[PDB]
Amino acid sequence: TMDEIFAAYEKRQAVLEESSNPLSKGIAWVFGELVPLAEARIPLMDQGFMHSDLTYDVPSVWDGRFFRLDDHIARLEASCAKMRLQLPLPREEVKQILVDMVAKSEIKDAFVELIVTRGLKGVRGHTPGETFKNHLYMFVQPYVWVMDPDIQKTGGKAIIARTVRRIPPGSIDPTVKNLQWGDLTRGLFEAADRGATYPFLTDGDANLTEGSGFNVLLVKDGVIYTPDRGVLQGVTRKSCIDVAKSLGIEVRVQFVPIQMAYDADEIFMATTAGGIMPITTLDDKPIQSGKVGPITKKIWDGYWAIHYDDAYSFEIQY
Amino acid sequence: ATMDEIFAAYEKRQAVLEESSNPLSKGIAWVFGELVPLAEARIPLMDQGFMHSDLTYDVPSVWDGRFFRLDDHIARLEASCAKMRLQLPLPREEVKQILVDMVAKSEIKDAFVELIVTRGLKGVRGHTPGETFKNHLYMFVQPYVWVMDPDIQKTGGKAIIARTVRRIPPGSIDPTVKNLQWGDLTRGLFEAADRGATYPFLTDGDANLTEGSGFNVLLVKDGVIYTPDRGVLQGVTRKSCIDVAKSLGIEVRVQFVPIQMAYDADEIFMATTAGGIMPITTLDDKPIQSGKVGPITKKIWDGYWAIHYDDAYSFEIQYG
Ligand SMILES: *Cc1c(COP(=O)(O)O)cnc(C)c1O
Ligand SMILES: *Cc1c(COP(=O)(O)O)cnc(C)c1O
Repeated sequence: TMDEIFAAYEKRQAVLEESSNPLSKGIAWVFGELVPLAEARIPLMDQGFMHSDLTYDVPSVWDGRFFRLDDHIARLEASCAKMRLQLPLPREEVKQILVDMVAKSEIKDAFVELIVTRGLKGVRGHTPGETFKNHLYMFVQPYVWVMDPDIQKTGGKAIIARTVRRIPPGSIDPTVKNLQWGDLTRGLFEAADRGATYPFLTDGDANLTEGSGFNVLLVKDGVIYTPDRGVLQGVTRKSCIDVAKSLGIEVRVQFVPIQMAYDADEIFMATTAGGIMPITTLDDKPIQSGKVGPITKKIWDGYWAIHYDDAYSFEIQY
Repeated sequence: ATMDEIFAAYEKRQAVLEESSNPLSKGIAWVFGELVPLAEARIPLMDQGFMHSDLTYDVPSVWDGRFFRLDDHIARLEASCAKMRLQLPLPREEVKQILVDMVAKSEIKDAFVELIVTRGLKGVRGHTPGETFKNHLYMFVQPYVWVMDPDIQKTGGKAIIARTVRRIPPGSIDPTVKNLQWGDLTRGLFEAADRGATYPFLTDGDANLTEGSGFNVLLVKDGVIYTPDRGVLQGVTRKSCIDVAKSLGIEVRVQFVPIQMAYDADEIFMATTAGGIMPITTLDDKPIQSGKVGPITKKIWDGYWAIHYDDAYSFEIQYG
């Protein structure tokens, strides 16, 4: 369970922390060249920095196993299509370069990110009939924890953000994974100001959405609820629905009034970085007993169980 | 002053620049204390200004070798940094000193200048709330950018009231904080291109006018200028319009502008540093009034480029 998975990770991290490979700290792919992540440089005029005109996606590899890589690359392709972007490399070649980068980095628990930007020329002065010269950036990095393992044992502190709302879909489509974190960064600052660690943003219409890079799932009377609109369709949320269906628990991706967060039995977040992240304190008050809930634990175990299932992952050779 | 005169003098200076041997005449950038040609300027990939676009920016201008309202732009950059808990990593006068030096080295007489202040290498997510960040500074000067080409400014451009996208509300991102998160604006540009236009006008989502893809919108109706107050960036060119209009006896109202006023307006013109005053003569595939640039637009156009040579609004750059 939690102790077993975390213990094995801390052993793997000890091996990585005393490695001599300079790429063990990170590796990046820029225009066909592999460089240490610290030595990664992009053009200043790239429209992915100029106007954040890009999409991105983050797969993960745990214990040397890429977790649901097909799903993330498929979502990256869908996001590119929605923003009139093209994946600059074939999907299978992108997969192969990712395994090669991870293999050279020797990292077994890694944070992997792919970024597809508009290029050096913007959309303002664009002659119709031409397409854009989109750019591709990729890098591998040690596994990032939105919630540390020790905190996952006891649950974290969350607030319902009052000073900031989620960017509506009519402005930016949340189903397109974007790096425009204006509202999310504001939510993080508010959470820090209010003695918490995780912000939950409202839909602006008294509905729940998501937080600073994670989906929110409520548990109430044996049924799981998660917001449908205004949110990114997370892969970890997709894994939660898969695990729950195998456990006989049904998840309802529907409109969630914000009051349900205060009346819920359990609350937990989901993202590729932290994984399953239970929340035990809401608005400086414990959820129920102040401890991680039962349904949260079953989903936690199932999520990390399918990390070793060949149907959801494949092994990397070092 | 005179539209033909100003454009003629500009194109003459541009002819000198286009056949120059200086490799920096195409652009020069300041990255971590180093001066480099604009084309080969590189930033760290892990910079949180690229990772999560957690930054601010601002654009001063240099016309005919004169920095235009640099103090106003630098003050707005500091105010934007303060609002999102950022600090200008260098003293205000040193930032001014390098900017004049960069323009002088580039030999560019009509320049687009941009300053970018990013969060740094460490993000805000996993950061101890008690420590401060080592913010980064990037700046570069580039040949003057035209959101509207001079030939088109004589006759005006085509604008649409965006139907597929709304402006990001202030409750999500404060528009007074000049940001590069152009999700809605890029969507507006795509819609304008799809609808046979060049400039999108975005609504606030509440049947009110706001702004466009990097420019303020100003309507003139029955001799009075109207411009949206909330949901927009307080542009320096818009502030210059208010100064010029006040000097011309024209009344400007920074108030809430219902979208209906754009269809009932006598003249429409946009404002941004990258281009100056940009009249709009066709809105939603329909002529505005006479199909030509209006009188009030021309009076404001002349006054805007007039104060570009006024010592109260500008200062001269000593070249080599
Ligand atoms: C990608 C993303 C998610 C979902 O993360 P998965 O690991 O894909 O479940 C949630 N919120 C934001 C802002 C995201 O960008
Ligand atoms: C830069 C910008 C403007 C124009 O500001 P000036 O100081 O007038 O150039 C207007 N709206 C937005 C959104 C901008 O980014």
